[PDB]
Amino acid sequence: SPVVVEREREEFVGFFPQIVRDLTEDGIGHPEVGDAVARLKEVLQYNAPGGKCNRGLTVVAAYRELSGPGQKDAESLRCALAVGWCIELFQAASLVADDIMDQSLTRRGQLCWYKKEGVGLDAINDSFLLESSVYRVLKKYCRQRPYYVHLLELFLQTAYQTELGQMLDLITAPVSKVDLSHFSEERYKAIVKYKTAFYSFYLPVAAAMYMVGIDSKEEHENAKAILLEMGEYFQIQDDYLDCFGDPALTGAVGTDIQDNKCSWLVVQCLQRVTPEQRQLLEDNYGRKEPEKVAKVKELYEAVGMRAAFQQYEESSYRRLQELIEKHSNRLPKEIFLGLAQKIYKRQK
Amino acid sequence: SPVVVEREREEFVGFFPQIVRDLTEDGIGHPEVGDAVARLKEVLQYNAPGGKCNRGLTVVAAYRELSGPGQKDAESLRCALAVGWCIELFQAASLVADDIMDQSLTRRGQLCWYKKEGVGLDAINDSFLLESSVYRVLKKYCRQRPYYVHLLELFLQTAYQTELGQMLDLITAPVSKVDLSHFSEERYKAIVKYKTAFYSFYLPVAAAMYMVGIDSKEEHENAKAILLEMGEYFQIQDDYLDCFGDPALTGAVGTDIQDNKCSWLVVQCLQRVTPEQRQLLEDNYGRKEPEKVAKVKELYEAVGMRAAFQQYEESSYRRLQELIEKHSNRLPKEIFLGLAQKIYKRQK
Ligand SMILES: CC(C)=CCC/C(C)=C/COP(=O)(O)OP(=O)(O)O
Ligand SMILES: CC(C)=CCC/C(C)=C/COP(=O)(O)OP(=O)(O)O
Ligand SMILES: [Mg+2]
Ligand SMILES: [Mg+2]
Ligand SMILES: [Mg+2]
Ligand SMILES: [Mg+2]
Repeated sequence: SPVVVEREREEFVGFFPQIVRDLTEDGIGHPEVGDAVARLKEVLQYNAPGGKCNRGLTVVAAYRELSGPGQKDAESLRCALAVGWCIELFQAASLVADDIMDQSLTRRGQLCWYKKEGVGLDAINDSFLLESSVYRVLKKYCRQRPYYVHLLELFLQTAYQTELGQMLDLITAPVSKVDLSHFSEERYKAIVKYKTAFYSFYLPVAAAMYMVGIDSKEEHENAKAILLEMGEYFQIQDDYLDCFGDPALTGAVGTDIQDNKCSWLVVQCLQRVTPEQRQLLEDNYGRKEPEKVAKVKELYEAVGMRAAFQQYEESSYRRLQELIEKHSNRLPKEIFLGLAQKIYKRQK
Repeated sequence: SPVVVEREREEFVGFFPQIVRDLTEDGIGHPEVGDAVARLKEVLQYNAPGGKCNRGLTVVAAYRELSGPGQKDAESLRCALAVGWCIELFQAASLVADDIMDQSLTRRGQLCWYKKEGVGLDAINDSFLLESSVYRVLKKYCRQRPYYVHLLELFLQTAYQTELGQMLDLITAPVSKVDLSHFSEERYKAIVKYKTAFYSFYLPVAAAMYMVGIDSKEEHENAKAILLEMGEYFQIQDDYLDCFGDPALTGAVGTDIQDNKCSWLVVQCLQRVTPEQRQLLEDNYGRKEPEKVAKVKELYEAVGMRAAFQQYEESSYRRLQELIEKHSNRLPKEIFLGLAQKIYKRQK
């Protein structure tokens, strides 16, 4: 509803300072590290606040839909909110770093933290501290809950899987080296599973699972199986929207075809090309020179990407309903649809 | 003894592959991430093995001296060994990164991992994975031990304190900017407490404490109080040995006075200088030009550093025996001396 979700929404954002407080209030005056804590306060302020905030809100939704009435107390609520910002902090730590390893300039419409003059390679240690902050907030609000160790293990494992996923990206598409050989479907796919799927979709539901007491390996697997599907599709959509989309598109209607980027668009292009294009492409992708980019898009209309999308997005939604059956046995399908309803959207 | 310690010693090093195995054996062939795991294997191999290995061996000693005969089983032993390499992995993650943020070239006589051609800023994500590896090995050998959550919390907290400590360094002495203002005793001191003291001294004993069952906040504080003393002194010694030491000195008898470095030597120099030197210094430190460095050392003989050391090292040892009393109430002073015996050494 255009009422609850935003209500859910304003509560979350209304929580941020509190978290900031948790993190630096005592540190700030500490005669020894006080200088370190202050800076964290700024590190925190610049980078954390800033997305649409979905991933975090997803904990809060699920929890609000999984818990029984015993569990809807306020503290229980606050914890949901806190574990949410925990995912938001984790992601920030990552983004901070993708940017340095990508020599990027802009993020979430502000100049990258590393580029702020005086920062530099030091953002390496600020990302760590951001990463530290997540387990600091967990100790803070859940250290005495039966699910504490599961949560710790869950944040930590997913960190490892996204990194692996980052590795694959790193090794596959260097941003100072074109090479289209490895831009392969399998690769692309495994890149997405690892680098964003787990942290963006599974992690938030899994956390509300452990919070309500569902700690069965086969149920995490049932959830895992369907959220990963979602998350794959989602990244694809994001990929389809960076080129072929525009009308009221999520703020910045920019691009990175220019950036030798492993995108679903490219990958589909590859497999569906004549050595003529396979070279026409092979040469102009990574190209920050307008003529080039423009050409790149031509090739795609030339090959008719957008329709293949519409056949994809379509296959996708079908396959979701199915796995909502085979796998939403003990859990509330209402969880997967509400999240699904805010996902498959499309633009032609 | 020149028998046990090395026996303790060869067991530890003999363990490394095993750990490597734990880390990559299944990952290596994984059809999805196999490429990511392999590289980790190399990341691991290049950076982990390489110091004298003290910090890790310290767990093993303490444990071997804290446990009762019930606990000397092999698995219990192996765990000690595993939590040891866990500290060694943690440190590697750090070193990997100090180097990038320091634009260094050499480490432990091998060229820095970041400088290996093809690596680059990507070592940012390899340090993360190294950092991930620590909690992976903990899950592996201790997930079902009553001390599991304490250990997790202990590794994680100390990570946060060393980072803070790194922050203070970062902000204090930039390696492309001299400024001697903040090279202050308090600062220097707080830098050391945080960036190396906890991880190098407290962490290893504390871990064998939690392993034997000593989880009292006041005993961790009793240990903490005396190990920090040690660790401060130790860093100082390291600092005294980079200039004024040589005879059979720990391999590389190099230097970094040349690197605008917050060292105890400099700090003592500051406080004990006439604006003449306070400028003679103010100008040639950070200097990679031989005449300069040489001058820098002059100034120190000029002010007579080495003796102030000998008065320091001396104050230090006294104050240790004392805190071994006030604070080694319930614990075995034998722990603190054997570690102490391998610490205060000196060279004039
Ligand atoms: C362990 C680490 C750092 C993981 C980073 C994960 C992540 C979300 C990468 C996305 O960035 P990207 O390379 O696709 O670029 P982007 O949105 O900036 O275009
Ligand atoms: C969170 C992080 C990265 C912490 C790093 C901690 C650490 C041991 C720094 C020492 O390096 P140094 O700056 O004194 O240089 P060195 O031995 O290389 O001379
Ligand atoms: Mg990027
Ligand atoms: Mg990237
Ligand atoms: Mg350094
Ligand atoms: Mg440094």
